[PDB]
Amino acid sequence: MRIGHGFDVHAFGGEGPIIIGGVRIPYEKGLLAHSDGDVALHALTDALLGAAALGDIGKLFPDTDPAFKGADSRELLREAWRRIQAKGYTLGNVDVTIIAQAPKMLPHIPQMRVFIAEDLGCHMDDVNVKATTTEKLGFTGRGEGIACEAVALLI
Amino acid sequence: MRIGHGFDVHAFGGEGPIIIGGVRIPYEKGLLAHSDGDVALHALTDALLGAAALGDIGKLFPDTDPAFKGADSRELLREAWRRIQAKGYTLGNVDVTIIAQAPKMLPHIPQMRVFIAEDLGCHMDDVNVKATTTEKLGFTGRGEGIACEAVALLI
Amino acid sequence: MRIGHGFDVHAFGGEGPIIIGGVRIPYEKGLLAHSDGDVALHALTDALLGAAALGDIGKLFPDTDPAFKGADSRELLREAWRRIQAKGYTLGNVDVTIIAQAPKMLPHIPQMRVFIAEDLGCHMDDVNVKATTTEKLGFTGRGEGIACEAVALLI
Ligand SMILES: [Zn+2]
Ligand SMILES: [Zn+2]
Ligand SMILES: [Zn+2]
Repeated sequence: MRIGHGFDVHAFGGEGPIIIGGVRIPYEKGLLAHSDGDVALHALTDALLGAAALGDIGKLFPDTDPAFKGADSRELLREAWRRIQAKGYTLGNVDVTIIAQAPKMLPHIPQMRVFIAEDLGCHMDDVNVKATTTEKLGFTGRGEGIACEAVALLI
Repeated sequence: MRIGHGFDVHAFGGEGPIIIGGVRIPYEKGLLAHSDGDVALHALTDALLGAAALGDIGKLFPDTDPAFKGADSRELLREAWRRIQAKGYTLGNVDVTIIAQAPKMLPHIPQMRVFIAEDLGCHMDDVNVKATTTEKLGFTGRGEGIACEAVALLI
Repeated sequence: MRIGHGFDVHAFGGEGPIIIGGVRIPYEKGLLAHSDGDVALHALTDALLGAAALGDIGKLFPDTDPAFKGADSRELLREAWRRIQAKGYTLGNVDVTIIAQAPKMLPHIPQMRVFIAEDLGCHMDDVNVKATTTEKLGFTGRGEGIACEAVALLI
């Protein structure tokens, strides 16, 4: 069994909605990024790559490479997962923590769990996503961006 | 074995002391929250709920529900744990990281470990709590609030 | 199997280079600290101590103790590891996440993995280090300091 950890942040910018955990969540502003800026999945991705000792998403899919511009993060999640399984690993379970003052993630978590579980080909019970606020404190507290953390256990 | 991760932040406000890890720590200002605002235990709670795939504390005990106003977080910790065990899980071990510029957590960690170990009905050796500063950097660095992180492994 | 988590931050100050993961990385400014201020290794250290239920680096090697002034963090990593093994633990694997806007950590990760793997006496495949930016957001985003997170699994 191997443990992995990921972390990611993206600044707000442009018009909404945002894409978090694969779900299109309506919001005033959107998120600035080379890909779709899905903070939730980038963190999950790194956590998986991390546990598999495959590095990180920024080594696998560079900002530099314009092929990744506008990239659907689920697409990136599946590839990393493809490569992870190839190295011989299987999913133990994953946990994700979105840190944002707004929008409300809560109602969207189930659909997120559906997308992720599909993408990893695991049962939803092996996928958990949760959310928290920094109580107005911080760049997140000030609504300047959204951060996310994730842990994974591969077998 | 399942892995979980939690994270929480609370802003300073009012008069002290604060309650971190169940311990009443003397401080100038206190912590703003719907419950007792015990950052340490909320993070631990989510980490456990997370590993058990039971969501998060904000789904289990809403800000909205006035029954939780002033709630003793150990009380919330025990319930989540009750439900977690009901799902068939047992404690592997937990690790908590308090991130605060002040007050000094260090002297209080043992008592915190005593409360948590009791609450989870595990041996203290399965419970670890530590502390760190952001070296004046950040909302925590500026003494605007206290954040905490936690990881848990259920069996 | 036990899980551990660590976290650390250090402010920029003085002239560079910085020392992250044991590697001397060239940078304009350096990092302020009592030891060499190697954020990466302090976080890794706490993660290991954490999983072993041995507390944290600030309890083991105090700021107060002037013997630790200028301390090479690898030296601290090895001791904590010494004590950790003495308690009967062996390395499962570790994952580290450096959070910095600059300098570029990426090219240095391999050497970091070499130092850490040596220090823990494990194969490099059991050691993973990755890096991320807060996209200009935060004290890290503003280039005020560098933070790092880490998870470890002991057996
Ligand atoms: Zn990202
Ligand atoms: Zn809280
Ligand atoms: Zn440090």
